[PDB]
Amino acid sequence: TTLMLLPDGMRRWSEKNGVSLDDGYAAMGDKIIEFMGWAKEEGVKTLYITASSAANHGRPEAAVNTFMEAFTEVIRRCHSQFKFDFSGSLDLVSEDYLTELSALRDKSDSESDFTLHYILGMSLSHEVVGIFNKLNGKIPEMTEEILAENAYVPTQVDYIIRTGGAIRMSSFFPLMSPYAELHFSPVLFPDTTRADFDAALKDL
Amino acid sequence: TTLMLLPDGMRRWSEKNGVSLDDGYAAMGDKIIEFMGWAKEEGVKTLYITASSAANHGRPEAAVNTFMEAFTEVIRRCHSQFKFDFSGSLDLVSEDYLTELSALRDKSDSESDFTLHYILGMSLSHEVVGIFNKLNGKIPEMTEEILAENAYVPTQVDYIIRTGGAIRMSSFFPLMSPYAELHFSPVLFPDTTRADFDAALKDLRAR
Repeated sequence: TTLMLLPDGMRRWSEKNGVSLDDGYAAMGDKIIEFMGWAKEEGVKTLYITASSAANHGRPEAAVNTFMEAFTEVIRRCHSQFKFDFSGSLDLVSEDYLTELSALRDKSDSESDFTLHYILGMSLSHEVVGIFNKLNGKIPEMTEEILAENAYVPTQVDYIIRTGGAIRMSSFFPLMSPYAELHFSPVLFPDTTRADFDAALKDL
Repeated sequence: TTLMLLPDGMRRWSEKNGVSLDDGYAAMGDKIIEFMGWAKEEGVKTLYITASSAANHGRPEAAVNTFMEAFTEVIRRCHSQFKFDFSGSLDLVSEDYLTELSALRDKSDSESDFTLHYILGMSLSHEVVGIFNKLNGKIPEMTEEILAENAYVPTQVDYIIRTGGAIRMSSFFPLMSPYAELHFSPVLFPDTTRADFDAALKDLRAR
């Protein structure tokens, strides 16, 4: 099975705990690793994390770097513990981060039982517009299987967990996984315990 | 407030009532009209109903027919109360039904403040594959404005109501409406009451 995580609520968390937004994302960083561990402990093979929506990259580069850094620093630490890849609207990321995450991808465990995959710049519009502008004129007929091999999410998602209390998919719907089960948790992702995570998987 | 409804739970409904599938669909239609009305004095102006997925049109002809029939029968008796239109993977719909449903929008009240729009054969993969094949090699660059002109859902969706109790979008996610608020009601759609409707509308007008 494969699982997609929508880690949300890190700003609210920071304000709740009277801490800085950078510390909020640091808290997020820690639990992605801890969350990854739980995933390994219940049979997940691929864990997608929506690192960013396309619109989050239209913010000033200051605020964009802080979340790009916390997501990249997770990989800097445990890139031996899994196979790591990224995808998404990479034309909105900065050379600095695609170079470093390309680096960390080749470095990581090329034959583990587990892969951690970041989606960046997620937006269905962007995803589809991009795919079109890059196949346009080069193919006779577009098929589904060609669409699957170009979508931002290359596999089929079995389960999607969205934290932070919003009951909406935002820019993060996986274009080729219609049947994904949705689970919405009101807890801010830095406060996520395994109690709500096992609670999430008690859904059949 | 433009609203999309995903009417689900009619097959299950017929069992609870010991009736046949067609009656389940029959009651679905009856509620649509009744639901429509609530939507209309509740301030929604455009109401999308996910009539069918692309997968539902691979079913046996008789089965397709029965739900197609039931869906367009609502249109037949209520088309003067609203503006009707349809879209989706129409290449999957039968010739005869297209014709009729094209007929009924023309006879629909074009100067009405309310639009009831059926989405048929809905599936993002099918939607995107079709749009690409329509525009492959005939346009310079694709923009997001152009994609919206070609999406199955032409306006942006504010609220999505899914009955039938399943908590997933299935093939019904509206491609250009990311920020649509989602509401899942466990009520099987034929027994959806007005109370039910009201519940969902606050919950969604509170987020």
